[PDB]
Amino acid sequence: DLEETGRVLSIGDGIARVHGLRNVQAEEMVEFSSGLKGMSLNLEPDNVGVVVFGNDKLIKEGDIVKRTGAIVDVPVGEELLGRVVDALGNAIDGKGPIGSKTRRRVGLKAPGIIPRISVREPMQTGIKAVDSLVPIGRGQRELIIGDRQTGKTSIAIDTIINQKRFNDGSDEKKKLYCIYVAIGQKRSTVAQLVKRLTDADAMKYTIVVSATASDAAPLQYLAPYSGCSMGEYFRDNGKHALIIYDDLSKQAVAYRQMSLLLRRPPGREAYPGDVFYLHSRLLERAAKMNDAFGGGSLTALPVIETQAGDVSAYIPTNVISITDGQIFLETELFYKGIRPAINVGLSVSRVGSAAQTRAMKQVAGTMKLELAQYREVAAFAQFGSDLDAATQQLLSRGVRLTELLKQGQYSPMAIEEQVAVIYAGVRGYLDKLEPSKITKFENAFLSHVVSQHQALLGTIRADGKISEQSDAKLKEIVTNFLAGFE
Amino acid sequence: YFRDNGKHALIIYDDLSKQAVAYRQMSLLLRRPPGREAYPGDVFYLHSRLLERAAKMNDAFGGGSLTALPVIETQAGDVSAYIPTNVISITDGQIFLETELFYKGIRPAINVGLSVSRVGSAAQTRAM
Amino acid sequence: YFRDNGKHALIIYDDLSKQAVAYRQMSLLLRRPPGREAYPGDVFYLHSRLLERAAKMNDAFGGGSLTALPVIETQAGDVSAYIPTNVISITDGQIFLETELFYKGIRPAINVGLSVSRVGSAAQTRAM
Amino acid sequence: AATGRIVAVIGAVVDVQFDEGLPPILNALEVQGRETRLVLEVAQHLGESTVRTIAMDGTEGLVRGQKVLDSGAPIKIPVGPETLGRIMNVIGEPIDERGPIKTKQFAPIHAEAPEFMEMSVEQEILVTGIKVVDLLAPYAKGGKIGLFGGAGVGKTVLIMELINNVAKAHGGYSVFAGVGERTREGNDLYHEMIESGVINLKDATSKVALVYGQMNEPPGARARVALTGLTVAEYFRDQEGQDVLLFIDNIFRFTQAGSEVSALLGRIPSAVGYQPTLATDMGTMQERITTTKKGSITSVQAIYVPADDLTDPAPATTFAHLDATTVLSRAIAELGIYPAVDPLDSTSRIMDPNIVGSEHYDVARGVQKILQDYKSLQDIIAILGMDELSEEDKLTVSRARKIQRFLSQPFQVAEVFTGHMGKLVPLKETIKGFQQILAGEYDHLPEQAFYMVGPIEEAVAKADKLAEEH
Amino acid sequence: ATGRIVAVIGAVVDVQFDEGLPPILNALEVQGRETRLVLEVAQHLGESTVRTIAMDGTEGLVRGQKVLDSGAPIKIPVGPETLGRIMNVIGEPIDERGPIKTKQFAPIHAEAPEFMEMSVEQEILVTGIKVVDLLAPYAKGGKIGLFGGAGVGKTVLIMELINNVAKAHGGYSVFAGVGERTREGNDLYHEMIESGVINLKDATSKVALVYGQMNEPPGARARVALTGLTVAEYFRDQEGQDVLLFIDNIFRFTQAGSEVSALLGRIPSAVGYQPTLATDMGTMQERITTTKKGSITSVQAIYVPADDLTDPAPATTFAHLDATTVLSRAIAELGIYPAVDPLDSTSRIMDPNIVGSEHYDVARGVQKILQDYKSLQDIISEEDKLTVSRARKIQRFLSQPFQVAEVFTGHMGKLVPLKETIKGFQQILAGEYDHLPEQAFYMVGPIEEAVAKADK
Amino acid sequence: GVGKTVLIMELINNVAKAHGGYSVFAGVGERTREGNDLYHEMIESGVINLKDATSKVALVYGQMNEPPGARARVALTGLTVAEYFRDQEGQDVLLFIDNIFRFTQAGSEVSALLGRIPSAVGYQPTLATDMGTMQERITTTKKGSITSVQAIYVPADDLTD
Amino acid sequence: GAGSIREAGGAFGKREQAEEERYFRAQSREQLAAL
Amino acid sequence: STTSEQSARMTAMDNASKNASEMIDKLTLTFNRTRQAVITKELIEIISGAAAL
Ligand SMILES: Nc1ncnc2c1ncn2[C@@H]1O[C@H](COP(=O)(O)OP(=O)(O)OP(=O)(O)O)[C@@H](O)[C@H]1O
Ligand SMILES: Nc1ncnc2c1ncn2[C@@H]1O[C@H](COP(=O)(O)OP(=O)(O)O)[C@@H](O)[C@H]1O
Ligand SMILES: Nc1ncnc2c1ncn2[C@@H]1O[C@H](COP(=O)(O)OP(=O)(O)O)[C@@H](O)[C@H]1O
Ligand SMILES: [Mg+2]
Ligand SMILES: [Mg+2]
Ligand SMILES: [Mg+2]
Repeated sequence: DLEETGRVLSIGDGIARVHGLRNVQAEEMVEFSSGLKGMSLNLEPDNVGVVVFGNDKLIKEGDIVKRTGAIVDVPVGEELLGRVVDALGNAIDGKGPIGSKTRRRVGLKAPGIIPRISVREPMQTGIKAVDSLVPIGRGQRELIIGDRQTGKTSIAIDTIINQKRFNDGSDEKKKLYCIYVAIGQKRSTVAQLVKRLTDADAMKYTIVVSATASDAAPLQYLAPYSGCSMGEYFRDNGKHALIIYDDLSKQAVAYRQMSLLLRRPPGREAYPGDVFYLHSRLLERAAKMNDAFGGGSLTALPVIETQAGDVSAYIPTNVISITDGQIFLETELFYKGIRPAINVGLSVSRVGSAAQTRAMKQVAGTMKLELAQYREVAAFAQFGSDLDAATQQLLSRGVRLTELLKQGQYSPMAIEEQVAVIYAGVRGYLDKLEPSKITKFENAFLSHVVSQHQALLGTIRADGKISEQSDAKLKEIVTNFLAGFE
Repeated sequence: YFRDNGKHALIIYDDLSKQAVAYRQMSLLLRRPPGREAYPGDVFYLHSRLLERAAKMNDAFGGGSLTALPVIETQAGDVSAYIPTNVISITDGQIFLETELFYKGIRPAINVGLSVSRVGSAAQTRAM
Repeated sequence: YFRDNGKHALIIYDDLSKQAVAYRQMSLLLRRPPGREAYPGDVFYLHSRLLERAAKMNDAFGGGSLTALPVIETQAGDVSAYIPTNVISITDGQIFLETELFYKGIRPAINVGLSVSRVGSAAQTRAM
Repeated sequence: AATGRIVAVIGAVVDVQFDEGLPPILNALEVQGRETRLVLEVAQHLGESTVRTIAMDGTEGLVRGQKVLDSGAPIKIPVGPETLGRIMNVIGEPIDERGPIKTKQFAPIHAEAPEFMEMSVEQEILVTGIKVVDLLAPYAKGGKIGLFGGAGVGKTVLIMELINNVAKAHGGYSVFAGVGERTREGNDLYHEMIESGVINLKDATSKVALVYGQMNEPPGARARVALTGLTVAEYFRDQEGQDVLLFIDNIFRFTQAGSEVSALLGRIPSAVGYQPTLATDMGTMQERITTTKKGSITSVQAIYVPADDLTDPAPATTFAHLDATTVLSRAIAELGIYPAVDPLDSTSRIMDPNIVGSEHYDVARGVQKILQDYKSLQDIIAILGMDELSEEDKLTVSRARKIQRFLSQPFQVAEVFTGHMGKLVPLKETIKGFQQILAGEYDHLPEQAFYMVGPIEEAVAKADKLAEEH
Repeated sequence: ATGRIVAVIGAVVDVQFDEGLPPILNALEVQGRETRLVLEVAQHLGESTVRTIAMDGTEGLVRGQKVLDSGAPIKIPVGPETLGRIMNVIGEPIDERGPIKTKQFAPIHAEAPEFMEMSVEQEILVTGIKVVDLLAPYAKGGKIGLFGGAGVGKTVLIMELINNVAKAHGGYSVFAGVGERTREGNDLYHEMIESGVINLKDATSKVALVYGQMNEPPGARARVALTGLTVAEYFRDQEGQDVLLFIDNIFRFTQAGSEVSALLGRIPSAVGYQPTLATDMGTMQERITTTKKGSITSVQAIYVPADDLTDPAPATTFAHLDATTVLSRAIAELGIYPAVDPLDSTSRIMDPNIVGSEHYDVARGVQKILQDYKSLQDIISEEDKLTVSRARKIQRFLSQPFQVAEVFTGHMGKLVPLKETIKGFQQILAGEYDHLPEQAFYMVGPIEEAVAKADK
Repeated sequence: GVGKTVLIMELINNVAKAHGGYSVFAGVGERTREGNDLYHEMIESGVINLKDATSKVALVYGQMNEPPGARARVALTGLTVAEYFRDQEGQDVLLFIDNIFRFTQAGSEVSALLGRIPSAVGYQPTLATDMGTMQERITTTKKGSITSVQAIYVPADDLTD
Repeated sequence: GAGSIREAGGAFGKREQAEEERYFRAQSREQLAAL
Repeated sequence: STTSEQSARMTAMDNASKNASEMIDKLTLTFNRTRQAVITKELIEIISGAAAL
């Protein structure tokens, strides 16, 4: 055990200027004499700038720093499912060590141009608004952006809970393993989230990487890359993963702290010059591999908190430029009763219909066109009774489809029931009903179709489309329940 | 001196914006790093350690008092600027003077909707 | 060379906004304190020392002249920016070219209500 | 232990050179040859056996070469039931002129946050007796609350009303931490706690410990006094299993204090002029204010919002550390409605139908929705006027104004500001009254009948009196 | 000459040469690496040290690691063997089809053509697209800002421009994906393979792809535009062609320059941009011009930050644009393809002294009739209906079927000459076709096809 | 271009012409042709008399072609002439300064080179103290009166500069 | 921007407040007298 | 009288919307200028604070 070492020249704010270590590599993991870890970020002619994976009160001037000879890596594998880990993969839920066999570097490069195939398979969230108007595909990077307390973590948690129907089935092609990286959150918030995922039985296929608010800035910086490596394990082995960075604003803040303390040249909002490089090299790793590479995929759902809805800030601009679309949430829509508070006018999915089943495509094209016309003429509400019959019909259909998109928390819907509900909506079978009942109807009708009409739902789920027999049967079911509805 | 000898004093700082400017010059020339608007990091301390010395003593200390009336000049009505927010968060109430009220004939141009007295009717004669 | 040898020269600077940008680049690369819009402090002197050399000499010095037509490009028609107001404070009047008049077909798109010539009116021919 | 010498004094920052035995970071050093006790907290090792430190008191009269002694530990404050009814400063000295604080154990003010396996998920509503809080953003037992507001919107009055109600209804050793606030308010709270019996100068059954570092303190004291109060509350939580209340006013000052030394510690400023270490400092402080499996800490923190921004890095960073934020608005205080709680900006993580019941949740959502609709209609009202509104919309505006007034409430501590009597509305009464206003059961009563009343029966009685008068 | 790494800070590397310092902008190969790591020299720091920006990741670099001076700037293979391939900023093939076997290499840093090599007269680059050729033509050697992003057929327009220039003028095209998303880069590669522009089997490819992805350090994304420009410069100077150069996005070029300048420790200018913003854009854009041998015409996708045209990046780009092509979604919803907004697309050469009095008069008449039609749509007399009818016909006639879409729609691809475009719109304006139905002008080539379609 | 010079020349025409005492005009960082105009206009109006000692106006000039040091000290030169006419003769002096802002501006241009940390808007940290040191000399005493008309340029029409 | 006109203050927000108060003091008068 | 107020009101609201759109354009120009200036001012503050070390 003969190791190459150096002396701590100085220590402060979690940065150790270290003498010696002549052969340390850039981004190499070193170990301090107190047992703490560090990463060599600055290789300078006379010193090395080490960022400390912990509390700097244990490091003193003169302490011995050993090399490890390895870039930072994390354990990967299926042994991590159901575990809560830190940024370095150490178990923090007290359930014993992670019995993993494989380790993967956190800073590997993304797949190139050729190993990819187009994003074509749907990633079902269970939220009607997302699955119909902002469809997400496997291999996509869809941003969840919004102000504080607007319902972003709820969208991520619904997407995680929804994959239980696929992970309990036998179709191995449709199974999605979830990963929830929590950066800069309270430990009690993460405990509430873990309890919510356990109650929904969603932990057995979920990893929770936890770099919380009291963890050092390097750990919050590194947690998204650790989670991304844990998901790349599945993406490389023919399986499909989903990863939620909650959120990337806090990782940017941690990286800015590390950079400013390392005396790196600050830029706009004091962020370093390579914060775009940071988020882009994190997000380009979510890919869809072709069959020659196993056909696996990794879907990224980064989260961004905007201040007062300012999407022209630095980090929102960067991550909006990087991703393949955005799900925008509004607090005004939240308090109007529209929940999930998705802004359909601003939300976008540049993958689009290529990430939808044919049935959802059928009903969702119509729903999108109708909601667009409604948004065009929606200012004329408060005067609707004094325009054409066409304008009043646009307003009526628009509010019906709007109430059709509201959804409860922690209750993701299967794609067949979403299609049935949107069918009842965009076919006109809710125009005679008044708005204050739509939601109620949407519930009762649902129960009906779940109880006595498993054949139609199963046939839609198996076909992926609404064939003419399916169309007619849906027609009769809807009209019968509507005629017999209170 | 008066406050600690059973007497009541009243002091007016006219004004603290110019003291903050003098302190900013003095600090920038000592090569101390600049903060917001080049003001030093501890300009809030500069005004708070001063305005906290205006106090009302109990009868074991003479019962004297020192009342402070700091003055702050805002630029184009920006009470959201650094020094005005500092001194607004320090004091026990503000008398807001506005130009629109000044020219409408309201003199003294006290904006009552914005003027606060955190002491209130406790500092007032019963008839008034 | 012509102004000082009894002849008359005209000179167009097309344009001084780009010279100001180049000088701001040179100043920021020399690590000099940026001011408004990150321009150096002496971005006014930059243009003033240049446009002061356009002069009319009396007959004891030859009688030659040098007429200057500095060009300035505004952004969205904002002539209250930094460099536009500098050059307005330097020159003897301006010719405002408007985009609304250019798009409507009025060409030259001179805004005759805002274009002024302070010292040229005494030079107009009698018939004009 | 080890002895060094002062080599530099710049503002509240002092450099000390140790020949033997460099002290770890966060140690407390005592300056030798001073009348009062001056403590320097180590912040950086500068190399060449020199440490940079932050002064806990004034640095005037310090001389280069003056002797500095290493204590071997961080600032250790006395902890125990003897601190109840006492006032201590940042370094644990008694500042109430009542003599020393003879505890039997001392705790360092720097400790590690509780682990992840020590967290408790129990969410139980804490009824405060305030209408808007309990209705729209109710507080939970053992949760972190946070009260946001600009200068003069009512953070102190609301935190004092919460003290009054809960702490006098509580049996668990409250702890108040004045962090960079007015000393006048500290004396006021001390005496209104003595006269309330919560602090007992004899027969020591006091149930509140006070920790105070006010605006006139240096940046170091104002940055560490929150940790001192936190450590008192932490002893009460861990080593006694009690359920502690932790009031902090104001927590923004903590953050601000850091800024006032940041550049003097040699750090490039971040955005809006804040220390590059803002989020992590706030994290390591706030992650210790938490309920564990060993005890419970309900914490109410007044959070100053500079210039009514709410996007400033300090409040925006604080938002993610709280369970039930109460945001006070100046636009609401200027209407005359108190408390100035913004109904469309306050939040609670227990505003969940599976927690507060479907009736509570439905009433809260209906109130918020009608207020948002009133907001949307006010534009039409500005353009068209009121007489050209639909009748459904005139009804919406009437019920919305009535709900606005009914969210107001007279406080027991504001009896001088209003002349009114204090009202403590129970939870079921709040839900019932707001349900009845939303249902239309009081369309015939005026809107000034709901201004500054308790339960809805008081609104009815006030309307009857207002009519009987004219 | 061989030096050694003395400092590694992010994507900045200080390399010390004991002898023979490399000039600024030279390429240095870091030795002992699994993959090729190139460093571009940016400063001479003194004491035989140079500061360099890295073209790839710098993880695992060791102080004292050997570095080899190449004696030239980044050199890329130029020639016809680049057509149909994908290369990165350092000229490496990234399509997994083997080495790019050319006979000549060219440095990506070259000077703009001298003042005496410039073409003294402006002329039109005929694209065969009716709305472009008529209302906002492309100057041969100019810069065209392509506005409008997703869902308006920008890729179909790019491929149609490539194909039309290859067929009509006989010139090839380069596509520089600056800051390209890897997903959309793969999508575009395969869209070009399907539409026949790229051919993986024979040597009849029409475009050379140069990709610098989003996950590459700022230096790579800053120099990828110069790499594509060097390929195009070969095709112009050595083959004597009329090259097309597509740059997507140009705002990402500006952003990469900004990040590189911030990493080198330069004081940011206004709104955070590099102090050398205008000269970066200038030394890039001045190479896209008409020489006495050929020309390079550049279509550059424009992104406007915060939708503010006075932002330094758009305002610096707009100083060089000779034309503007706005793809609008409102026009695409009307089924009109290409979705070129006919009233928002502008051109500096739309001037009777350059395009001719007849072309200019026809274009101004078309623009006026479209403005009149929208003013009439505002409220909805005797001839207002006539203008409505003629403007409907003009709208329908601006649409056109593209060759690169034949495998989707089935229709044939029309490359309309300029004279035919002028004549057709002249005749429609002069009332020669008020008897044909308005649906007879939809998706046709010349006006003869419109009358033959109305015969049905 | 809003009318500072037209107004100061109208004040010279209205007040300084019929004035009893002396008058000093200091051109600080303005147009040289404006100085030529003012000189020849004061000659052709008889206020400056090139043939005897009947002149009533002194003229100091450091204009916008001068380096920043001259533009920083020329206001002080004009102040000195006016101070002599006030203290040492008890006269009632008129002091016209145009433009006084240039004084401040010139300081900025040297504050960078003097090695001082910049203040807000890139201004010298000594802006207020320099301005006060200059402006307190421009005053009325009980030994003589000075009426001072100063034109103040407002950069980019920003009145909070 | 639902209450944007009265959150901005100014003439259009001060007239809205006055109109609201006028209407509802009228209604509170005609509601109290009917009690 | 109707057909005279229903057209005068139409014209009045048209002119009101025109004036509102003009003011919106002017205010958008001012907003863009102000936000660019704010970004630059914050950058200069950070750079000046970093250059003093
Ligand atoms: N579809 C919904 N229906 C009802 N309530 C919801 C819904 N979605 C979210 N909420 C509620 O809105 C509140 C905020 O949602 P959430 O915490 O998930 O968003 P967030 O952006 O992650 O908040 P934070 O700022 O703390 O990160 C939660 O209390 C949640 O219960
Ligand atoms: N609940 C209230 N009732 C009546 N007046 C109040 C109330 N809250 C605040 N005020 C008024 O607003 C003023 C400011 O109160 P304060 O508690 O000091 O706010 P803050 O702590 O945010 O500075 C008080 O002096 C009081 O006049
Ligand atoms: N009193 C005035 N009457 C008419 N025009 C005026 C008047 N004042 C200014 N102007 C116009 O504004 C222009 C600017 O005048 P000037 O005083 O020289 O500008 P500055 O503010 O830079 O000193 C004048 O050339 C003139 O056209
Ligand atoms: Mg969340
Ligand atoms: Mg208070
Ligand atoms: Mg003038």
